Amino acid sequence: FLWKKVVPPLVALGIFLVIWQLLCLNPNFKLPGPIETFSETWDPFIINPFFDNGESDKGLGWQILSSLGRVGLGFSLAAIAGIILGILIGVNPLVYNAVDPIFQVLRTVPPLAWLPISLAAFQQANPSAIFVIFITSIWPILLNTTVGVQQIPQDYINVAKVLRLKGVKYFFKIVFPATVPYIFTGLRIGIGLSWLAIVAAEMLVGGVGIGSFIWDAYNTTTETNLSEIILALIYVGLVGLLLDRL
Amino acid sequence: FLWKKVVPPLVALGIFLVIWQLLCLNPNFKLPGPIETFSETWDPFIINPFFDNGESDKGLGWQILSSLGRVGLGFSLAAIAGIILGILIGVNPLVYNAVDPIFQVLRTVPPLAWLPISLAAFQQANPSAIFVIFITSIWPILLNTTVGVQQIPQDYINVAKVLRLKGVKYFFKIVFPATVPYIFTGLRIGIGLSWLAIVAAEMLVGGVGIGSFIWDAYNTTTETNLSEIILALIYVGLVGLLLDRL
Amino acid sequence: TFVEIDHVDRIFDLPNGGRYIALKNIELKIKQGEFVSLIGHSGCGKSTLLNIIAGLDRASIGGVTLEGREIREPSPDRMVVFQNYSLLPWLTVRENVALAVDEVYQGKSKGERRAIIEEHIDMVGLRLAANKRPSELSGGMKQRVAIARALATRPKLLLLDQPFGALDALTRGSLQEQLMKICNEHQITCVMVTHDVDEALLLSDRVVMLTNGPEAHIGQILEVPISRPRQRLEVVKHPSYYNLRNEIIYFLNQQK
Amino acid sequence: NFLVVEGVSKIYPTPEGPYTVLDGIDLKVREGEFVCLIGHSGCGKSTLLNMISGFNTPSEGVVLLQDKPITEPGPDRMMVFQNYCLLPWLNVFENVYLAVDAVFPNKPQAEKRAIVREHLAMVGLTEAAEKKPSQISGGMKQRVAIARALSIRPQVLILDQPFGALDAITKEELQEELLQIWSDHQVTVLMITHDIDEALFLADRVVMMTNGPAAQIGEILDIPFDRPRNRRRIMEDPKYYDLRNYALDFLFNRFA
Ligand SMILES: Nc1ncnc2c1ncn2[C@@H]1O[C@H](COP(=O)(O)OP(=O)(O)OP(=O)(O)O)[C@@H](O)[C@H]1O
Ligand SMILES: Nc1ncnc2c1ncn2[C@@H]1O[C@H](COP(=O)(O)OP(=O)(O)OP(=O)(O)O)[C@@H](O)[C@H]1O
Ligand SMILES: [Mg+2]
Ligand SMILES: [Mg+2]
Repeated sequence: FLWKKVVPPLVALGIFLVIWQLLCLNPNFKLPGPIETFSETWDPFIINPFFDNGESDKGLGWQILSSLGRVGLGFSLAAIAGIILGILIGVNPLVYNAVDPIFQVLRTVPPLAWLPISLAAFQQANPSAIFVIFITSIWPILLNTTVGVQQIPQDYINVAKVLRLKGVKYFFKIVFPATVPYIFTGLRIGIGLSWLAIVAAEMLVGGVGIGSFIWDAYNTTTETNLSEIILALIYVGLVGLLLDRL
Repeated sequence: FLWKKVVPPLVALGIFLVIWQLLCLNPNFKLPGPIETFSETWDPFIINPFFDNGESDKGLGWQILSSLGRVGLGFSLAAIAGIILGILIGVNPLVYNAVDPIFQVLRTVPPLAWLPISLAAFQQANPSAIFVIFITSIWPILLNTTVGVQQIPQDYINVAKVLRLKGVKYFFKIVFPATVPYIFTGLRIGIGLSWLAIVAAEMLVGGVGIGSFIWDAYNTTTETNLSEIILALIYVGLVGLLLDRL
Repeated sequence: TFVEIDHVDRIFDLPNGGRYIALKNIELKIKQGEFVSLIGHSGCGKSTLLNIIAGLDRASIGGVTLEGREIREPSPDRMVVFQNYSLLPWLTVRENVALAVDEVYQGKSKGERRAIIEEHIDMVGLRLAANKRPSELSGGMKQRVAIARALATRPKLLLLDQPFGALDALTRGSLQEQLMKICNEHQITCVMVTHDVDEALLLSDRVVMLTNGPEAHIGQILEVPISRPRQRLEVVKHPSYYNLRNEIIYFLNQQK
Repeated sequence: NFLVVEGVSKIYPTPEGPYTVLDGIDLKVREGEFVCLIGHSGCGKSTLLNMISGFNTPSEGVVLLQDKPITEPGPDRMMVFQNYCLLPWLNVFENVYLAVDAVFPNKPQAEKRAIVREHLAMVGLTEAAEKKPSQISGGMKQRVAIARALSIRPQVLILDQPFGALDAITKEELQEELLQIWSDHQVTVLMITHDIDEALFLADRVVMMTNGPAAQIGEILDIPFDRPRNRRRIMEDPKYYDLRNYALDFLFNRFA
């Protein structure tokens, strides 16, 4: 009996779905409404995913699955690296003061700007896409973990100081359980940034994968142009929603 | 006597600056080193910024300032919207459970995918670029604020409950001072996202501004191609570093 | 009657395979201006019962009535001295007391409010530390500012949860005074949870004695027949003083 | 010879200038002694014992344990914090088990597990072994810290008001248990008490500190009673009821 956890999402989904339709009543609003969006792409895509038409036309089932393995590998590496680095940076404030700026200046680089740099570093262009995902969705995990460790109450540290809790024992018994909201919120933001940089990351691979489907649909302006990308974004959000609740 | 706050950043700056040069000893590493990056772009760019040689060729000072005025308005709107919302959705868990999914699915949208949607909604392309910056750098501010409010200790809530602290007074005396690390961490991540989507955002404006300079240098390959974008990213990072300490 | 309790019966979920009954069938009527102690064993339900009167806790079945209206939420006229002192670490001693008396007395020209804060700091003797945060105080020092902010609001009903636990002999005795005269000068009814028998008899009019263990109920409501003006010296000289004191220790021993 | 405090002092940098807490405290605590440190609230009892535990570096001075300077907290100097520092994500059983496993991991499970179980029964929190600190009362929080400290059985025990939030029956029961484990081993106990009756029953020597800034040790006493002290008999001796009011005399004289 979930009447306050499954129904309010649907009630809230009613808004932003009807007012979106009413927003199209303005003639200047060229964005297609839910009726137009879900009917123009209904026949080839919404009817059935997982269909192959040769070349790279794989509908949307394979496009969201091919990019899922790219963001999954990129986020997993960034989650591991971000958490370990954040804990190490959170302790030893001299180290945090040591690499403070070269982490700040390196986290403002757009993924599109990472595209040529990663090409030169990795001359395969297959792991280059992984690096763009990894280097983009790592700072929210790194920053939140670092702030979480720095905000540990002195009461827990005093308990750790009296006992011989240092090293792996200190991190697994004091640092991690205390900084649960910070680390998991960083992972939550990191999940969104992995998908936020998939269009740029998949600019070096074939036409299979969501992000290549978005890119070439944006370049080619057709009648069913905006509807195709909007449906792709919905698929990304739903997949990112399941990844969030995990 | 700043010996452990200004010196360690420069000592840590020596690393990643000499190993970067040492990484170019490998012939397979096509990325330019620090010496050639700061020499190929030395004459026209590093010698003097703020030089105007025609439209879209306004050196680098105007490029880093035209984009600064775009991210400044975009981040300010997102900072206000995220904080005010994060408090409102942070309290009232029924509202948080209501719009949980429509925010998760709306925060995985890449800024490049926001480009066609923003044009359709805003047929001026001047505020549409601001919308891309605003909608991208708002979720870490929103997500961290909601987590911070939800993690307010019951002791502070008990003090506010016994007294008649509710509404505006409750936010400015309990919610805000307690959730300082959470809100400010989101703002720091939000600053990084404003510059993270500046290349995509300025795809709809003239050639002035960083992001147009990055894009057109990536499209056209020259001898000083990778060096120019690396120098531009350094300017963005230093500006972001100044904005971070604010 | 001023505050009355019909049939409060607190049940805690204990999600994994249990059902804990902290309280059951508590009947108690407190008249206006009466000082009531709530002595008992540690962990028997003194704070849980005290919180229900305060409104911070909701009784499962039953209710608490205050002047004919049901209690369902915390209110400033029921200020509580919290056992953990519930101090705000970002506010100084003066600001912690200031936060308490700014909403109860809105519209006071900000001139009298400053005087109220300062003179209540005088009562607990924290003048030399009004600019110190809770992180740079002591346990007893943190307790005094907790009661300083509670007395500044002049509640109709005052709820005290171990208000003198972390105090030495002189300060606790000195702070026992300036509390009964506030209850005497102003029409303040006080419900106090204490573990010191020698101070329960000095302050209270009758002593509610809870029962150890789960499903706690009110054991005895024995009252002190001592004159209201008490100076902690002649009250001991009363022949009945020791008789009540040994009765208190008697019931506490039988609950072992 | 065992624990030497050599002219320590504490200065706290404040925005209004320097604040002096400690000034020229000297102590010579021998192995196995029981010392109760009493005084006013805010005089520096917690600050003085923090340096012995290693939580506070003296501004000018040094503390030696067996001719070795103390600079970092250790498990042989276990402390019972005045705020009862407990991890909210652990149970009562897990909070005690954390200290047991950390100070000696050599022996396997079902042996260090029994050490935790017996110490919970010693303080009486047998039923409260699966609930978080948010589900236990303040006095029950206190006994978790006591059980956590007693399980390690350190070389020297430092207690900062370990019986503040306990009733008379429970407090007296734990005093006897603390004494029993104090004699069966070589534990040196440094205890802070705000109750004069408590210090005389336990301590071999009672130390008082003057109130206000620049607090130094004044009028250290000795407690000449037979080692197996028992209640209802230690009060019968003529050496009681005159040492007690001597302590009350100093406490009341330190005011102003
Ligand atoms: N970090 C600090 N900064 C400034 N002053 C401090 C700090 N810690 C303690 N003090 C001051 O030191 C004095 C004594 O502190 P301490 O905690 O030792 O008191 P105490 O007498 O042991 O406590 P209790 O009230 O429990 O008896 C107080 O005036 C307090 O304000
Ligand atoms: N949320 C909860 N879940 C389970 N049990 C709880 C919860 N809150 C309280 N209890 C239990 O119910 C009883 C109520 O505790 P309470 O704080 O009222 O005791 P107390 O007599 O005031 O304690 P003390 O004298 O130690 O301060 C205790 O046995 C406590 O362990
Ligand atoms: Mg309690
Ligand atoms: Mg103290």
